[PDB]
Amino acid sequence: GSLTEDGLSYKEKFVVRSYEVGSNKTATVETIANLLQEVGCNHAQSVGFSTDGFATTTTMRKLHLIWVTARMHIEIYKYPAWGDVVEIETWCQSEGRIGTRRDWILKDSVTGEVTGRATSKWVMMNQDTRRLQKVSDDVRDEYLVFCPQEPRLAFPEENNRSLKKIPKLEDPAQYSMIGLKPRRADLDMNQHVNNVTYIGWVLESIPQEIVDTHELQVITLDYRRECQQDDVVDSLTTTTSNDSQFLHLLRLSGDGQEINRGTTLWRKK
Amino acid sequence: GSLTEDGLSYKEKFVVRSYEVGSNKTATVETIANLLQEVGCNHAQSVGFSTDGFATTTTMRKLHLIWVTARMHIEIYKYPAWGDVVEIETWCQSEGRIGTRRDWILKDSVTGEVTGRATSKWVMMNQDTRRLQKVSDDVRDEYLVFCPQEPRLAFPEENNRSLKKIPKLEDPAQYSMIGLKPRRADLDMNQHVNNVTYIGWVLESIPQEIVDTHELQVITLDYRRECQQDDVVDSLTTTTSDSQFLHLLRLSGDGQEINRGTTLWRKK
Ligand SMILES: Cc1cc2nc[nH]c2cc1C
Ligand SMILES: Cc1cc2nc[nH]c2cc1C
Ligand SMILES: Cc1cc2nc[nH]c2cc1C
Ligand SMILES: Cc1cc2nc[nH]c2cc1C
Repeated sequence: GSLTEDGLSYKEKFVVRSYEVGSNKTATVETIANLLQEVGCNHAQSVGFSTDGFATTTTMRKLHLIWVTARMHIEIYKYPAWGDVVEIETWCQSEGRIGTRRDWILKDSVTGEVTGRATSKWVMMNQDTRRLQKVSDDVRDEYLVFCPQEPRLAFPEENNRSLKKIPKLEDPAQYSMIGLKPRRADLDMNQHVNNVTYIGWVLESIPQEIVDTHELQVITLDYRRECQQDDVVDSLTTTTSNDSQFLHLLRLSGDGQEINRGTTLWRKK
Repeated sequence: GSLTEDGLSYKEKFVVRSYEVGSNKTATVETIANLLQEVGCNHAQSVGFSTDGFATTTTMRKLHLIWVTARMHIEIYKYPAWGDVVEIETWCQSEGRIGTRRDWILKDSVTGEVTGRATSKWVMMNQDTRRLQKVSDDVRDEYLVFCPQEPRLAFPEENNRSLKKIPKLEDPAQYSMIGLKPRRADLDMNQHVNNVTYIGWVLESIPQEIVDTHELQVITLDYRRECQQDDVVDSLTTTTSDSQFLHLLRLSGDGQEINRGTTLWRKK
């Protein structure tokens, strides 16, 4: 991988592995999500930020501040097949004092066609107290020189799926998968549950018939609270709808504390 | 990746990814195991066998026969760090009618030093009845031209760790992790639980203090029965001692054994 000519974005190629594909012999959305975080990590390494998933500056480290994902939105047109080369371009943009946005474009290396796109909203949080705060000028200015000055959006559409408010699923859910627990492979280098694990937990409650007859086209996931290594999660899904649409909710098995909410859109195969 | 000059082994390089490392900032043994199966799959693709994890011939496909892992033995001296390039060489060898063996050597691309090694025993099974049928001459002859004729072993030492019989853990276990279930990411393209998932389930019952103060050096795992998508597993561990542990994976309900293994850990 490498930064592009203008140094304002980063590109990297990946060959899809045998264990990275599902029943369709194409990459799963969880493999895609892991590749997005990987290209994001290499972009931060290439410009001098931390490479632990938080992409911090020395000033942020002194204040015990980190970047945390608030929303992840992914839209896939064609999942790359086993052995195919996928090229991913990523860039960041400040959204004022609210937070920052990281965008991605996925392309088929051979045809040059756009096969997918993603966007993510990130907020600054103190690592210890878990309290959010609006981005300071001192921190904001350190990042501006690595972002495009003019707006560059993976999702430019006037009223697009990445900015819709997600409602809260009401009991009883139509479908559920109960008692989901992370194992050591779900933890990152910082011993926190990997963001991609929550995507897998959301999809655990989609019925098998949908997985067999449809392809996942869009997923939007909000991150409200973190699942600890010793927490147990319940995954809830209800149909909201040719195309099928679902409302999702992840909550702690015990008290019902919300950790995530999302929506998925599936198209008939 | 590519077959070597003599066409009797396959080599491939990998750059260790950020999500592939643990708290030591080096590749986990599960990332290593996935890279071993990946290089194994590319070796079969390069010579015309199936690329679904079973490495079958057209004759085996007509008879509904597949290769299944009976034993996996891995020894790591240095886990590759995030961003490092690891090179893996793999080869196969027939062990008569019993089955076949796949071996691997892991090297640091920059120093050329051997950082790990692995060996695995595979048996032929009818995919429908689950009955082991032992290798026929017709099938054996199809594979021989892709293997070295002289013995080439990743573990040559006479009577080494890869060939020791593993005993059955007796209740009560010293440690346990109960109610482990596979999710869709643990399934392969054939909707079967990936062999690497069982390695993770075995390690789930190692106490946190051991993980914090020791490094995993050796793991030997026997595969007796597979966990179905709707099965629930219990992971049991007892100290047998460096630290050494005896392991057992069994179905949560009736206690049917699916795997047994041993691990050896060295102080950091
Ligand atoms: C878990 C899961 C992952 C996927 N990746 C692409 N389509 C998918 C469908 C499901 C159900
Ligand atoms: C956190 C962050 C990391 C980055 N890496 C490259 N541009 C970036 C911009 C931001 C805001
Ligand atoms: C799960 C696990 C995976 C590892 N990989 C290397 N050391 C390890 C230790 C544990 C506990
Ligand atoms: C199954 C099998 C697959 C192989 N791929 C390359 N050599 C091989 C030898 C065997 C036995």
